Amino acid sequence: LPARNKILMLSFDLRVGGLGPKADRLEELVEELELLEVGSVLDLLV
Amino acid sequence: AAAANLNAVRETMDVLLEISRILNTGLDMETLSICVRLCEQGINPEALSSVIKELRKATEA
Amino acid sequence: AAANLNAVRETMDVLLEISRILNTGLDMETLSICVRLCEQGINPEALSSVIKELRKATEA
Amino acid sequence: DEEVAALVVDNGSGMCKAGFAGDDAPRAVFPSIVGRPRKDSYVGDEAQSKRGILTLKYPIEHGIVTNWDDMEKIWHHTFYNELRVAPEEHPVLLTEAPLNPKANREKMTQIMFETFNTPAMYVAIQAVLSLYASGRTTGIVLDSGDGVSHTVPIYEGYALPHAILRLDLAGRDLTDYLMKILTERGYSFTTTEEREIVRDIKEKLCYVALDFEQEMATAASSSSLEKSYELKDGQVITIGNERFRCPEALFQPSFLGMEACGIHETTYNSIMKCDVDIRKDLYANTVLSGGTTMYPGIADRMQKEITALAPSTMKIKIIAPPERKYSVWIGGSILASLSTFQQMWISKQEYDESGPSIVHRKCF
Amino acid sequence: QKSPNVLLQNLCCRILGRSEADVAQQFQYAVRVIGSNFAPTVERDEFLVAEKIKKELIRQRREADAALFSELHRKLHSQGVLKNKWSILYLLLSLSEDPRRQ
Repeated sequence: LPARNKILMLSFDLRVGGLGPKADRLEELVEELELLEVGSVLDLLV
Repeated sequence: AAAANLNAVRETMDVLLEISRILNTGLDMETLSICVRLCEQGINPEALSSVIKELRKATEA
Repeated sequence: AAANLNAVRETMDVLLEISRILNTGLDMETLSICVRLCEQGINPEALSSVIKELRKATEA
Repeated sequence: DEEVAALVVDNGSGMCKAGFAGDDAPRAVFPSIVGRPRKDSYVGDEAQSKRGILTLKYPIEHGIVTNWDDMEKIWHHTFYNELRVAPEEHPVLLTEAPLNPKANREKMTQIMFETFNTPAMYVAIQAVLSLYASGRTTGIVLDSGDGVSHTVPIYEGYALPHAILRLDLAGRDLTDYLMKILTERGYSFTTTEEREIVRDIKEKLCYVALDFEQEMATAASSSSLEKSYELKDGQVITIGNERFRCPEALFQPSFLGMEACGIHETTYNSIMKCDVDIRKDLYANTVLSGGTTMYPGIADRMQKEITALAPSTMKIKIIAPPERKYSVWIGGSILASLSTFQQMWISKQEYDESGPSIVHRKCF
Repeated sequence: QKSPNVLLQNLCCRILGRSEADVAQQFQYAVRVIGSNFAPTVERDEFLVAEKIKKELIRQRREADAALFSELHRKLHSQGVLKNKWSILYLLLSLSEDPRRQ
């Protein structure tokens, strides 16, 4: 899957947990950036 | 404008640090600096992930 | 396990029959995703709106 | 090293590089020549220093060995004099050029299992090892050493020899054409001392631009790149134009009398003999190698020409190692380092029971 | 694909007849709204939903189906849907349309 898809999927979880615009801020930060680095960050959840 | 490009790349790297803190992946600015400098045109990320995890599993000793 | 496969096919078929009685427009596979999602406590009012709004976006 | 110390040995055209695995670089670099009476026998520095009244022999000149006795003597003087080690107690992984002859490998294996009687060894391609050092198991590595050149494609690691591009151009013709142009302009670059001086000047002061027209007009209009050198000996000649034409001979071969394809064009033909599913991937993870990659800025021009050559779909993403000089050596340091890689090298027992030709099966 | 988010990608990609990664811009639409609400605030009772679809069905000149629906409503009750009966069926209603535009 491309990088943008695997960020939103992660973002949804936080919202179910209760983390909200801390998960939208993530949407805007990614959007502001618009490289494969995020894909590495994705693999490293923790 | 090389100094302006230096502040701009520092800004991109600061954006990636903030994301790395939100995901809570345990990476530091200098370690993020080495990892970004490596994958920029080098190794595929999905392998670097297990390499960092293995390096961190070894330092457990 | 064969009885499990017949149970699901029997009930998905019944659910498709109601879908045509209400004339909702969902085909079998979209109904398959929809029940699989709503099966985990999804607020079904929220999902209904999402499906309506994408069906209106795909109009172009 | 929980096990005993490992070894790596690359017998190159201009020098031999030996060392222990995992080290920063080849632990020792010596010359590839033996000295005999024309002291009776010596290796490396002593022979070249006493090359006034003695004979020198080249064990590896153009990637192809000249003598087997000189080969065993170079290996023994690397193991015994360069590092002061015992070969019977050390495993060593050796290199190979593009598509070497099977009988040469048979002789080398018999030598390594008989003259040294070590525990285990391995012998494989060189550019494949350098790619194994470039972390990208897939790509094209263009290696031109001192006596041979090749653009080696590697797809999934096992190189496609049908697309291996062989080029008979190296640093010998480089220094020779540089000396010829210097003497034609009027300088004294003919003699052996002048040969060493011209080679040193080509290594240090020579230049590499992106194109011939722009740098040529720039040097023709003024003398910016013209830098003055006054050595300890006192000799002082400065030419900006000659340092700019020395590297361009890779793109404009008829400057030095060459009828072969250009470097970028060599890689183009290599991709042309390559497959489709691997085409863009190879155009995406190609690396620079060969000591001749010591030219600053030349890698940028190579990448520009590579972006111009192929279609717009893929890109040029070339790995330009500033460790390219020891690029081959570093390669082995990675491979022999791995623990699972320990199964890859072949031992002395099978080589003794089934002959040395089993190295064709075991060392794929 | 069991996990909730994964499903929507597939749901989105077929509802929106396009490619896997291409639809993300609109795909982003759902992520926010579905996340907004997970734990329903309306209590559980199938009968109300059942009573609704008969009434809706009856004022549309289609009244046999007021019991055909009933016959189906027990058929599923015979098999196992794990107490999501109210949530599914309810969905199927709110996406309704009398065949005539009227």
